[PDB]
Amino acid sequence: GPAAVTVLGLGRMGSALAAAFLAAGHSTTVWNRTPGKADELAARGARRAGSVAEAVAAAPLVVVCVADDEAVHQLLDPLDGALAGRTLVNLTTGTSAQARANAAWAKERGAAFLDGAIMAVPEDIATGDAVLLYSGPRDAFDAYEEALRVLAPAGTTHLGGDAGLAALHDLALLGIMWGVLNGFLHGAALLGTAGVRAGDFAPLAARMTTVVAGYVTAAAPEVDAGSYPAGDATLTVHQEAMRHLAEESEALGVNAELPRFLQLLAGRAVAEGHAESGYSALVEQFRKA
Amino acid sequence: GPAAVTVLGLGRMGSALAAAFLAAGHSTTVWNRTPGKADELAARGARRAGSVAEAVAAAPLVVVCVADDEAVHQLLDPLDGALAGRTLVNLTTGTSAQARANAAWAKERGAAFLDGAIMAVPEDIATGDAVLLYSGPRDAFDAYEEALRVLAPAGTTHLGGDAGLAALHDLALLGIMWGVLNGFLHGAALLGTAGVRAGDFAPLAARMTTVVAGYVTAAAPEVDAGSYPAGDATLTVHQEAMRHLAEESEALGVNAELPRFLQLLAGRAVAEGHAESGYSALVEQFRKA
Ligand SMILES: NC(=O)c1ccc[n+]([C@@H]2O[C@H](COP(=O)([O-])OP(=O)(O)OC[C@H]3O[C@@H](n4cnc5c(N)ncnc54)[C@H](OP(=O)(O)O)[C@@H]3O)[C@@H](O)[C@H]2O)c1
Ligand SMILES: NC(=O)c1ccc[n+]([C@@H]2O[C@H](COP(=O)([O-])OP(=O)(O)OC[C@H]3O[C@@H](n4cnc5c(N)ncnc54)[C@H](OP(=O)(O)O)[C@@H]3O)[C@@H](O)[C@H]2O)c1
Repeated sequence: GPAAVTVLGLGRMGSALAAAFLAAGHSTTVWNRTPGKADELAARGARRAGSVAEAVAAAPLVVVCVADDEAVHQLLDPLDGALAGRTLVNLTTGTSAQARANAAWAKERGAAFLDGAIMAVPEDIATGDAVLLYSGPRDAFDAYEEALRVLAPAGTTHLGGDAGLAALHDLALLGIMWGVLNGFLHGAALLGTAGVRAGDFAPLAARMTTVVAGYVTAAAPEVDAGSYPAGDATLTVHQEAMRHLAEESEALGVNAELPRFLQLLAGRAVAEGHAESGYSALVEQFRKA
Repeated sequence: GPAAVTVLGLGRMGSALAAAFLAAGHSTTVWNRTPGKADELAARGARRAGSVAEAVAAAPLVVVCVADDEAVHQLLDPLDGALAGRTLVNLTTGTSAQARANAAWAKERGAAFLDGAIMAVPEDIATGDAVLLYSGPRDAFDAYEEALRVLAPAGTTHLGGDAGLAALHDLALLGIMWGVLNGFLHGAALLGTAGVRAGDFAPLAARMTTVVAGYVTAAAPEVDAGSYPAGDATLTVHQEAMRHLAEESEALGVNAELPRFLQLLAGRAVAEGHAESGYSALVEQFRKA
């Protein structure tokens, strides 16, 4: 049947995690530092643990979702041997270095450790819009995927054994989001000088975004190969259009810092001999500090 | 019946335009500065004009596709009485300023003017994959829509009456492309430090991209209303994640200039008083030089 699970942390997001486990039929034990945040869950069937030690002893799967890594260790460091044989899933926001250090710490204490990144707001937990990324030993993920997937039934993803991968993928994916939104908003500013409503630009911008998803998968093998054929446009052609975008921005009185930055990066690739390479050659500029 | 059409310029793209008109059954007159580029078009029924003047006299719809605005200028400027009653469609890459000047110039010579932006490679002309954006007086677009759509049968769009709109839309849409691709390549660099192959990141990055296409249309009403509710994250929350991405880049030895620039832009918005606004508030600083 459903695995027993413990949730440590009943903030907005921890509470949503515990509610999802309970609604899916798991025996759910909950704990929070400050009393008074567990009684609705208890009334729905959760076990209100009397202490951290009881909570951690209650289930082989311990999901932690608190403010930061300092709080995680305030809760878990005083435990003496309680973690041995258990699987710790840390959904607290942290860095890749914190996750890798936590993996070593947990291994010393006999626990399996998965670091997770929640790509969702609390209200979207257990919906098809949620994504949760996991990293750490695959055997622990496989053992508990049936339980963990109730938090993101169409979005539960194991990335690999390096515990730092979740944090890094989360940030990398947000980078794509910021790139899209900046392009939309800068474009909306540019077109706004000609009276164009952002809602008139948006369907074209959204379709472009969808099209460029295919460019992403097309570029990946070139990155891995270190070989960057021009395909449909050399970096020279890209850079010229970048220059044009900057010059139109300056002429029309909107901010040109974004296209000038794009042009800077492309120019560094051209300076290293990639005038006739495809856009994927810019990966070499991103690897260099 | 299919309108007679003239194509000026038989480079890689002009040749594809002429071929498409011919295949669709239009009487097609062609001209190129250098002879010997129209043999196959002529075998297919193209009428080879001996001069620009003869070409413009042959058909009321004149499609121009040469290297740049200087070339368009050298072809058009000697024409006076020849242009009366014609509709000039300029598919040459150029600036919004040049397009607006060309519209006014043509109108004083008795000719209608549409500026166009080809978002396609030559081999995709006359396929469902092609996109062609047009701008200029709508009466001319409507008069020749049946002819023009042969070039992009599922992707022809008239943007508005301002002749400069096509150039601006093309560049704004490319800005979105560069945003996605830089986000992907920076992410690939960052994850590369952990041994992640770009092809293993790519499915996640592409899924992200297709999801964020929906964020674009969600943001448009906020831009048009000048109202920027936080939604799922205030600018403070965005900026903190941006800083995290920069710090991970720095600590892992890859380039951090992109996340630091993202941080700069978001901080520009926060300094205007938008700490608690949503991301669409960034449009305001994109409007400011
Ligand atoms: N949209 C989101 O909310 C979202 C999305 C993705 C990830 N996350 C992550 O989820 C984690 C929790 O966020 P949240 O929204 O639930 O935050 P929250 O509503 O502020 O709750 C924070 C939780 O951390 C606990 N905590 C703080 N300091 C502690 C300590 N020293 N010892 C023990 N517990 C401590 C709090 O306990 P008390 O009740 O005793 O204060 C509470 O359970 C964060 O790392 C957050 O970044 C949140
Ligand atoms: N993928 C693409 O190719 C693509 C995509 C979108 C837009 N475009 C745009 O389409 C336009 C043409 O590109 P293309 O690929 O066809 O370039 P191309 O193969 O280099 O052909 C350039 C054409 O311009 C003509 N030309 C140049 N200077 C001239 C002048 N001073 N007087 C008369 N004719 C002149 C050339 O005539 P000669 O043969 O006599 O040299 C030739 O017909 C450009 O503005 C380009 O940016 C191209």
